[PDB]
Formats: sequence, C-alpha cells, structure tokens
Amino acid sequence: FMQTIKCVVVGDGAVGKTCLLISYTTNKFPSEYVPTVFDNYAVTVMIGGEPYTLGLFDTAGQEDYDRLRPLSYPQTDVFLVCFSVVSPSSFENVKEKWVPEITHHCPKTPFLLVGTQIDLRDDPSTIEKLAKNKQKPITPETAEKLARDLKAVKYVECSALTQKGLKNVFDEAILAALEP
Amino acid sequence: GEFAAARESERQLRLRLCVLNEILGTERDYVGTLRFLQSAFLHRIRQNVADSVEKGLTEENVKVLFSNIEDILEVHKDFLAALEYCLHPEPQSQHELGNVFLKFKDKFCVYEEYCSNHEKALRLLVELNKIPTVRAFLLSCMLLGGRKTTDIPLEGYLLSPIQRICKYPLLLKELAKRTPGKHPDHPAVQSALQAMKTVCSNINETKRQMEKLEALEQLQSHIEGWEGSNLTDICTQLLLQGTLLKISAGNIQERAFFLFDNLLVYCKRKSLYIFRGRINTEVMEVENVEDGTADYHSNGYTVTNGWKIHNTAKNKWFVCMAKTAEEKQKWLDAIIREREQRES
Repeated sequence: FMQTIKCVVVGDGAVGKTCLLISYTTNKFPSEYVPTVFDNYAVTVMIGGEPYTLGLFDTAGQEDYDRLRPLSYPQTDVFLVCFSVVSPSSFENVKEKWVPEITHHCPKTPFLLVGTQIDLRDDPSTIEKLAKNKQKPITPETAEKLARDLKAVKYVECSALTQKGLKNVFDEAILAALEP
Repeated sequence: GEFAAARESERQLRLRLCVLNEILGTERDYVGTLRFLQSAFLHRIRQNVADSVEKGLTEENVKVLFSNIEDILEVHKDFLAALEYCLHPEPQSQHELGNVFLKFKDKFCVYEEYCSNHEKALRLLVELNKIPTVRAFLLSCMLLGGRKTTDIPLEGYLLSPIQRICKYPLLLKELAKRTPGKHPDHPAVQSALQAMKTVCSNINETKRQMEKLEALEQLQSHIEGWEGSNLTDICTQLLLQGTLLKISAGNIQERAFFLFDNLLVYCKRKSLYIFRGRINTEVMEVENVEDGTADYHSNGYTVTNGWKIHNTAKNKWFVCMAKTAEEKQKWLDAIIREREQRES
C-alpha cells in the first residue's frame, strides 16, 4: 500500500540524461568513467512525511528510432524533458521534437523542463566553442519562457557532476505527478 | 618525460576495461532479468494451468503477453556464454570483442517479433489488471519470486528488451573510442558497431511497416460494402485521405477519398463509411481542370480546385473538387509520387 510513480526521462542524445539518472541514484562511481547503461530503478522518496516509489526509466539509445520510443510512454506518471544549457540544438529539439511527441502520446500526463550540465556555463572552452558559431548558453530566463510557452509544469536546472539541484528535480517531478 | 606518456597510456586502458566490464555485467543482469521472467511467471502458470485459467488467464493471454521472450533468452544465454569465453577470466586490454558481436548479428532478428507485438501486449495487460483475480495472481507471482511490491512491476520487465537492444551501439561507440588505432580489435569493433546499428534499424522499420499494414486492416474493417480483393493483398500503406466533391453520372456527392499505393477509394461518410468505389491507379488518368471551366462532366458547374478522373478499365470519367488550393496540390502531388514510385 504505497503508490508507485513512473518517471520517464526523454531528450536529445548526449545531453547527459543517463549521467543524470546515475548521479541521482548512486555515488561511489570512480567518476572518470561515464557509464552508458541505466537499468530501470525504483527509489523510495519522502514527500510530506509520506514514502513513495519513484520508478526511473531511461530512453538513451532510442533517439534515432522514432517508432521504438513510444513503447516506453504508456503508464507514465510524469515526464522529464531534458536539454543541455550549453547545447542550443537540444534546446531547439525540445520545441521541435520531444514535447510534441510526449504530448501526442500522453496528452494528460505532466512533464518538466530540465536543463542539464549547468556546470559547463562557466567553462571558457565551451564559451569559445559556442562563440565560433556566434552562439551562447541557455539563460534560465529564456528556458523559463519556453517552459511557460509549452505549458510545462516548471523549469528545473541541475548538474549531475555537482549534484546542484539534482535531487530537487526529481522531488519536483514527484510533486507534479501528485497533482490532482 | 616518458612517464607522462605512460600515465596517459595506462589511464586509457583503465577506461577500456571499464567499457568491457560494463558490457559483460549488464549482459549478465539482462539475462538474469529474462530468467526471472521465465521462472517466476511462465513456470508457475505452466505448473498448474487450472488455477491460471480459472482466475482469468487463458493461454491466448499468456501467448500475447510474453511473445517470443524465451527465444530471445535462448539467444542471450549463448551470447553471454560467448562473452564469458572471450573475456576469460576477466576483461583484459588485449581482449577483442567485436567478433563476438559480429558472430551473433543475424541471431538478433528475433527481437523484430517481440517489439512489434509489445504494443499489443501492454494494451492487453492493462485490461487483465482490471480483473481482480488476474492482477492478484500477477502480484502473487512477483511475491513468490522473492521480489517486492514497491519493486519494478511486470510491465518494466516486459519493456526491458527494447531498451537493451538499443544500448549495444552506445557501448560499442565508447569501446571504439577507447580502442587504439593499431589495436587488432579496432576494425572488428567499428564493423560490430555498424552491424548492431543496422539491427535496431531493421527492428524499428519492421514495427513501422507492421503498423501501416494494421492501419490498412483497420480502415477496411471500418468500411461496409467493400468490393474486390482486400487492401492487405495489394497495398502496403495509406498515403493521403480527405473529403472531396464527386460529380459522376449527373450525381453530386460529397465523398471521403483514400489514396493507397496502387489504388484510390471513395466512400460515403455515415462502420464509419460506406464503400462507393475503387480505382486501380495503374489504369487511372488524373487530368487537371483549370478553375472557371464548365463542361458536361461538371454538368455546367463552374470549377474551382477541380479535376477529372479517368478509369480506363471501364472507360469511365468523373469530376473531383476541393475547397482549398492546398488540398488540390496535396492530392495531385501525392498521386504523382505514387505513380513515380510504382514503376521502380
């Protein structure tokens, strides 16, 4: 008698959704290696003093396979639509690909806008790389604009490396799932 | 001086070992999962079919639910064994995996049947869960299997293969990354990567064409008074559908038009539709009618977004009209593409 919540993490390839899930679920990784596989994992969380089971599902590897992806979407309680803050392409892909898909397959199911790799915002090398394209990282303001426009519950940032705001992302996900 | 180069050199090997180890371990875990699916559920319902059937589990349901999961398992027992053999006793730097991936490529096609069926399976599952004794039974299997209620349910375990098969290429890209250029494994790794990507491509496209076929089946099932051979016999996919005004033999009827590769159908919209007619595109001439034209085909009506269709087999003609220019362009271009592709 403890209700389980299904959280499905989607988004562009190499935004670090797998690294996100792994960093949230466990530590004690030697941290020099980036594991590519995240198996479905149940996590007991405390909300308002009440325990819930957060089921965690990864979608990495299925990016190029549009027909295979929606096999994971049924029975989903909440979606995490991820994009890298140092990758304008992923940011655009949230608008052009992911949100329309998950809203098409699950219209009534809530989804969060997740910005990842915030720790790379102050990386001069990354700033140079983006500067070559006359580009720049995603500002929280712009992303919140996008979130409000696409009717996402809210916009959350996190760094799997720094674990800044990482746990609160999932907390907010569970909260959004528990909306009447 | 050379010690820095040595440090880096070994630092790479560490990572390569990490890759190999992740492959092996995740494989073991996957096989373990499938094994659990077999022993906890299948073996139990097979032990006593009376209870399963009485409590609401016909063999049809089992068959649809689990698909060909046991065949996949039989494949991965052998594949895992091959991996254990190649990585004896533990992953080493000079070990070369690519060939074990290449050796097992054409073995993986088994997945094609599973994924395509899975969409039905889960949709069946949701029904079975609404039945009290069935849901209770399916929980009982989980409990007697030693695993918990909070733990991942049957659904995820059934989902696992489609996740698994799509992850091998990533593993292989990281592996190709950590593999030196002159390393004997390098080309085999690249090749294995390409093969494993092709596998996923085949699975995906298989599911797609299957779904298109099922779309045709559905469309035929929703049409009353169908004449001639079935769409499934002579068609592969639906290209375009829409509403047009049909002027034929003096009659003015608004009809629902469906363009399939090889033929075009028109129906009366009430099943949802009543079959009105079909035309093989191989004997169909579509001729554009300039807007404003009024002839005997159109009974004298002034034409906008209209054209004439000729069934040569019966030497019959009739007028089709749209409400928007975009619709006209749509149908015209679609027919053009169909005819273009049918020849080659």
